[PDB]
Formats: sequence, structure tokens, C-alpha cells
Amino acid sequence: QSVEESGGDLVKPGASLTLTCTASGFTISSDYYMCWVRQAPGKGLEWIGCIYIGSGTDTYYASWAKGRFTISKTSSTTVTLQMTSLTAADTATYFCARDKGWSNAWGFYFQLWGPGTLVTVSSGQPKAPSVFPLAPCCGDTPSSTVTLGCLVKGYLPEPVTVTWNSGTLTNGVRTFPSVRQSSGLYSLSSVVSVTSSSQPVTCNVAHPATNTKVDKTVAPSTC
Amino acid sequence: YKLVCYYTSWSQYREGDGSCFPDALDRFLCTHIIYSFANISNDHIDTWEWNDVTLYGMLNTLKNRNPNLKTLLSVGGWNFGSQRFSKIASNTQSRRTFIKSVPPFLRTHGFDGLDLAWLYPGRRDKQHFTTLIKEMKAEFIKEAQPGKKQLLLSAALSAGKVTIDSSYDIAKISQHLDFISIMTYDFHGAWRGTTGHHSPLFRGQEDASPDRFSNTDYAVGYMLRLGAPASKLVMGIPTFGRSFTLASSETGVGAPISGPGIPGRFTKEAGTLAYYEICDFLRGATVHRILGQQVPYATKGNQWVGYDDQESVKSKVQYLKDRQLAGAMVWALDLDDFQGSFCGQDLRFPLTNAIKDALAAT
Amino acid sequence: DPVLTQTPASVEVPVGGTVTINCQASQSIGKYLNWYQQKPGQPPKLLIYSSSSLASGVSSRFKGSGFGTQFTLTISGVQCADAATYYCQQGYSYVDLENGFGGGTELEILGDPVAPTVLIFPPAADQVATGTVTIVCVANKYFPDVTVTWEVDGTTQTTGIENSKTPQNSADCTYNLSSTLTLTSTQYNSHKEYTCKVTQGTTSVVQSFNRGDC
Ligand SMILES: *[C@@H]1O[C@H](CO)[C@@H](O[C@@H]2O[C@H](CO)[C@@H](O[C@@H]3O[C@H](CO[C@H]4O[C@H](CO)[C@@H](O)[C@H](O)[C@@H]4O)[C@@H](O)[C@H](O)[C@@H]3O)[C@H](O)[C@H]2NC(C)=O)[C@H](O)[C@H]1NC(C)=O
Repeated sequence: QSVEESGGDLVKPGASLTLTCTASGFTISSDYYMCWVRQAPGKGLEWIGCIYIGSGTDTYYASWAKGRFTISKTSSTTVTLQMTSLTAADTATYFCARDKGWSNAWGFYFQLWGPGTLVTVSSGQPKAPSVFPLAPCCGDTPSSTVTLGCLVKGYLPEPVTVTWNSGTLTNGVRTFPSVRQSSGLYSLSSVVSVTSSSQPVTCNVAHPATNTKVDKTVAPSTC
Repeated sequence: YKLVCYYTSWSQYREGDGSCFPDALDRFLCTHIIYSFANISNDHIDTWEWNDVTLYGMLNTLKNRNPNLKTLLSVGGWNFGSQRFSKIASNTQSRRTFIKSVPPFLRTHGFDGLDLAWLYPGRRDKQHFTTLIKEMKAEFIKEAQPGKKQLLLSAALSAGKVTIDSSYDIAKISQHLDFISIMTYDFHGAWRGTTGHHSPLFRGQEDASPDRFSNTDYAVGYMLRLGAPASKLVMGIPTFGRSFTLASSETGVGAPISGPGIPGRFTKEAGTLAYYEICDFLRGATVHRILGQQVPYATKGNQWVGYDDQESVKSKVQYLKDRQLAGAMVWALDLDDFQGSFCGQDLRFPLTNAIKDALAAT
Repeated sequence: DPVLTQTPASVEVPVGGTVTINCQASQSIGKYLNWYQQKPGQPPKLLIYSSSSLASGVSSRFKGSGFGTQFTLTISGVQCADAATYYCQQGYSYVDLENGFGGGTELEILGDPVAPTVLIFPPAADQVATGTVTIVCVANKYFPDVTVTWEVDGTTQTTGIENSKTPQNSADCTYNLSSTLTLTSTQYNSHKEYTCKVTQGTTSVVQSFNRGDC
């Protein structure tokens, strides 16, 4: 039992975009609903709509959807959320969920949720992140274990995926929540604690929106 | 045919073998069982007794072995009071909050529908009754989704011509209700000062009857004439009797009475005897059958009881089958011999089984 | 339309304690209320479907109760990894809905107090060449929250400050914070001492660097 959303992107205002929810191993039952729930940055859950899978013809939408949003069953394993006349206020994470059907005893509940997919609505253009290393610049003694980091700054849209030593270094990494500058661009900081034996240390940043992949190795001190 | 059977919540407080809980009911006896009665508290449908919720459960677990069994919750009753039901039905906000409260309440406790038991609307509440009926069915329809069966909406209506004229818009109401239980019983009572069978099938002898209307045949034919579809009429058959205390040595129909009959040991209500109480009454009583009304009465000492039995019940089911009615409504399962030990023989529910059997016989 | 309002907005609770969240509906919704737990950056997780039934693999620490218009989630033996936002949702129908969910209630879990270890990171050499510098200061493994002030030549900065804080650690209830001070290259190269000041109530930990020290 799996659900995964796809198609979240950067879009110009007034444009339209179509997201896709995909199923995996669904107990070959039709009596259930597939729904879309959106969550804007730092704000609550917002129900969007549902489609009854057993008929693929019964649709239920939220009042504010006002016909911009269209849910369709397209495969035995896919339903699509079709969004039109997008604005800045639609910038949100878009989740997909499912029912176990209607039950007089149990009712409607979303047991399956998807990881979400991000829709960023902005007149800005896809921009790759500018990665900079971080280190202590003073003359302090080179401790056997020292925290080093690399700073990912100025990118759009979300997200980026940061790994260290191509996934082989994971213990002791802290990747901080990204912050949106007033410029509308995003920027985050990620640090790691290594010993002198884990030298050299390398951080991998990926940015799917621009197909950007940057590798950066951080020296134990500045220069 | 529908066999619609009421169960009353207060039948649990009767002593000994009179105690009736919903789990004492045969799952396969009736097509519909209606629980009487729910309250309306703060404009929400709500429980009436304290153990309603656990007894609701007892009733609806009966559907586990008979999934085709349908259950309804009845709102109102005698102790509700027409004034309060009127205040709710007349106020547009009270109706919506009430109407919106019903479907979630029924579903949580496993009921398949609502049965309106406004006993009885006023002449000033006739339109309010029609709009309530209409808007209820409206919401039941809107609320239905794939996987939610639309809830049933029925109503218990008076069989009295006078109240029907004042309180019901039969033609309009008929189109929204799924079925109508016509309360074709309690036509004669102690206030008339004479003995009389309370559930006669036909008027019978022209002299005997006080008025031409207080009989089941007239009531059925009247509602049909007022626009109730025969396919939505369910004819009430009682499993209880009206009793009187005789005022003279006369025991015939129309004989002078001094008041209601002596209260029964289990029902403890003057003028009412459950069928299982009647079997005890029948010991040493003489039974007479009213020829033109096709229903029995019994007398013993100063007691006179007009009641329905297995033959009169079959005659009534025959009448409703010939009338192509929707079926029979039984008031009530707890007044039949639900124990099966009171009336002789081994079998439970002797009257309502007689209805079921007559409905099933070709 | 059933509309769910949830109170309180946020609540602090010590580890191993007990919490109660309140959820109330504008219409009766019977027993059909659902409770979800949502940790930062994740989809919600169903905790309780119908007024009180536990979803598979959810602990009995989570007890659902309520009927009609007012409901309650009670989290017992508050685990350190329970810090999240909790949503309630009507599970009755999908017709004439605006939004079935509540506003959500946030758990702040009060673990053992730990003082922060502060680190400061001067700008990389190639960061000045872009015309805008950003100085990163990091305070690790701390509780409760702290307040950060930046000083340029001992003079506290009023603008240009930007903070980011990680969720509470599921094991020890502790935070990690990264605070960045952004200045133009003209501002950076005209002043000498830069100070990051993390204050935990009254305790303050400092880490400084000088433009020429690098
Ligand atoms: C079925 O639902 C009914 C409707 O809610 C319930 O009736 C309520 O029953 C309670 C029983 O305690 C009554 O409460 C008592 O009220 C009297 C009179 O005060 C009332 O009237 C004044 C205005 O004159 C008003 O301001 C009050 O708020 C009350 O509404 C008091 O003297 C008592 O001390 C006690 O508080 C309610 O009055 C009554 N309400 C109505 C509208 O009838 C009933 O209990 C429910 N359950 C059943 C019938 O089993």
C-alpha cells in the first residue's frame, strides 16, 4: 500500500499545472476515495477534493476550489489533480490520500498519505543554488573533531537534496530548514561533524528543477 | 411485503418475564424494526432513556445474521409533547440543526433510517410537518455518497379521520416518505362510556358503531383517497387490547362501562393488556367474535377486553394483501408473547408470526 | 458544512506527562472524527479514526474521545518524539465541504535543559566577490529556545538577521539553530569585529571572528 505524488513544479501565475497520484498494491478493491490535500508553507491542512474510485465518475470538491481544480481517474493506478488559473496563494505542498471506503462503524479516514509534491507559483525563473563552504577562519588549534559545513544559498524552486560523501557520511549531519528571503529565493545551511580521519569531507547538492548537481569539498580551516 | 415492527424502550422495566430487551427479538421475524423513542434535546436528535445506546447496539447486532434486516429510529412519542415538536419544526434554524443532526446520529448507532412519530401535529403544524418531511428527505438524499446507503424516512400517522384532516397533507407528504405506518388501532376508549373493540377491521353492524370512521377499513381507504400510494401504506395491527370495567351485567358491544379495565400485571397500565397478559385473562373467560368487525373480545367478571388474535390478524393481513398495501406494521413486539411461554404452546411472537405467515402465504 | 476549530493553538508539556487537545465542530458529526499527527516536513499520520479507534501500530498513549460537536485527543506518557502538529478532521462526508480539517495544535515537548554550544563561520573567500556576504552562526543541541543577537563592532544589528531552527530531536528533545547575518560587501569590509550572541534566558554564549583574522 503506497501512494506517491508527482508533477509539482515552478509555474508562472495564471498558468495551469497537472499533478499525478500513483498507487501500488491496493488490495484490488474499488470502493474507496482518492483525495488531494494541500498545505501552504507554515499553514494548516487544506482539503481539496476526492474522487470515488469504484465509479471514477463521482467527484467531490471543496467550496473554494470553485472549478479551478479537476480530479480525474486516468488509470487503474493513477488519478490526476488538474489545477488552473494558479496564483501565489496556491504555493503549497500537495498531498494525496486514500479512504478505506465508507463504513458506518469507522467512516472516512486517510490512512495512506503520499510524501507530497511542491507547487511553487512565482514569476521568477529556475535558479541553481550557489554553494559556499563554511569553516572556522581563526588561528584556533585544529581539534581532532571539528564541525564543517557548506552553505546553499539563492535557489528557486524548492527543494534541494544535500548529502555528504555521496551518501557514505550520514552520522552527525544537521541540515537546517530552508528560509525564504525577501527576494523570493531560498537558502539553507547544512553542517557535519567529522574526525581528522574522515578527511577529505565532500558535500553533494542536487537541484532537480535546474538539473544542477554540485560537489564541494571543505578544507578543515579557511585560508 | 414490509413487516414493520415497533420495539419500545420502556418495555425493559416490566417485572420478571415482562422484561423485553432488543436482543430477545427474532432477527428474521420482521423486515423492519423501529426503536421507540428518541428525544430532541437542544434541537439535536438525542437519546431518551439512559441505556438507549447499549440497547441500540442490541437491536442492530441483529442485522449481523440477517443483513437484509432494516432498523429505524423513531423520534417523538407521547411524552415528547406536540408543543415542543412544533417549536422545533416551525423554527427554520431548529429544523436545520435538527435535520443536520439526524444522519450522523443514526449512522453512529447503526440505524438505516428515521421514523417520524409526531403524536400529533396540530392544525397549525400541518405545513410545518410537510416542510419537515420534505427537508428531511432532501438532506437524506444530499447526504448519500457511494458507499453510504440513503437513509429511510417513514412516519407513524393517526388513523383518526379528524386528526388526519387537521394535521396531515397526505398527498404531498406521501411523495417524500418511503413508507407510512397508519396507526389503525385505539379507535375506542374509556371516554366513550361504552365497550367497543379498539381495532375493528370493518365498521360492522351499522347500529353498534358510534361513528362511521373509527375502524381500520375506513382509515386505509381514506388515506388512499387522500393520495397515499397503496405501495407506501403499511397497515397497523395491534398486539394489545383495550380493556374496560363493566358498569352493569351486560357484556356485549356497546355495553355501559365504569372506566378502563383493571391494569395488567406486567404492563401496569389501566385499559391496556399485552397479548401475553390476555392469555392469562382468557383462562375462565368467554370469548366472543364480533361478526361484522372480524375481531374477538373476551369477558371475565367485570372485565371486557377487545383484542386481536391469530385469526383476526390473518383477516387483517388478507385485507391489506387484497388492498395491495405495502404491508403490515406491528405495534408492538414487546406486547406480543415474545417469551412464547405465556400463551400456551412453544412458540414466541404468536401474533406477529401469524402476520409474517399470512404475508408469506399465497 | 462541518467546520472544526482546535484549541489550544500550542501547548508545552514535560516529558512523560499528559496532554489534552480540544477539537470542536460547527455541526454534529457523530462519532466520525479523525486525529492526525504531522511532523515537520512529512505527510500526516493517522492516529485515531472514528471518535476513538486506534490505527494500526499507533500506541495506546493516544486515546480518542468525544461525540457530536466536541472531541479530545489525550496523549499519555508524553514521549520525547511526540513533538509535532496534531490535526483533527471530520470523517463524515465529502459533500458541501469547505475543509474537513482543523487548524491544528502544536506540541512543544519540555525535555531536559541543555546549554548550547555555539559555532561561528566567517564568509568563504569567494562569497565577498559577489557583492553580498552572509555570516553563518550555529548553536547545537540545546533546550529551551534561545534568542540570538548579532553585533558589528559591538553594536547590535537591527536588520538583516535570518534564523532557522531544526525540529526537536526525537531522542533528547533538543534543538539546533542556524542564524545568518547578511550584509553588503561594503558594510562587511568597513567594520572589524562581528559577534554572535546566543542568550538562553540569562546565560549567554558568544563566538566571534575578525575580518583580518582570516
Ligand atoms: C429531551 O429533550 C428536552 C429538551 O431539551 C429535555 O427537556 C428539558 O428537561 C430539563 C430537565 O432538567 C429541563 O431542565 C429544567 O428546567 C426547569 C425550567 O427551566 C426551563 O425554562 C426556562 C424558561 O422558563 C429556561 O430559561 C431554562 O433554561 C429551562 O429551559 C428548571 O426549573 C429545572 O431546574 C431544570 O433546569 C428543561 O427545561 C427541559 N427543556 C425543555 C425545552 O423542555 C428533556 O429532559 C430531554 N429528555 C427526555 C425528555 O427524556
